[PDB]
Amino acid sequence: MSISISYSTTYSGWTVADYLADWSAYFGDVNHRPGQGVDGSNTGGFNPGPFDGSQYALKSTASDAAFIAGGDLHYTLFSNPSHTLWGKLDSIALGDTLTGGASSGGYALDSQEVSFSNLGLDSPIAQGRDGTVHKVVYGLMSGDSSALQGQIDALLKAVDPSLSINSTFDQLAAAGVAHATPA
Repeated sequence: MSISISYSTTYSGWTVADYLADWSAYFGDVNHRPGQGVDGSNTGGFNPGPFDGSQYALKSTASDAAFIAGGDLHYTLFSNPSHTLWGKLDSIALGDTLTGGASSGGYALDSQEVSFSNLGLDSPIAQGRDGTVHKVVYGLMSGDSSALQGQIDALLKAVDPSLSINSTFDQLAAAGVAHATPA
């Protein structure tokens, strides 16, 4: 299946790149200092966990910003290659007000701003922190969405070569790859 994007109508006239830069700044680490993948309130984590899940969720330590990575994800912890997030990445949901968990039937964003589905990413454990899945998700807590964008831009062009991360959400809806959600 082709990339599918949901967006709050608030972002209709914004480019994907613009929104991602804004959300990155909201998450609060645009100087790329290394974090350890856990928020200060243990609001996120793996579902079902403890170190593997169909979801990996993380809240910012600087703001209410949060994301949920969806697929079939694995964290190596101290096992070689250490501190690697690998496996299948199907989706990224961005917004704020992270809630839920294993006990709640999954993580959710009370304010889901934008989501990217059918990303079709798979990284094996052997690639360690060089894996695309690791780089894409690590970028979302480390202020650098370039790996996610390489993947979104590539997926958009696979559908239509006139699309890019510089397309507005409304332009992507007109091209059949995005749909608006309530503000």
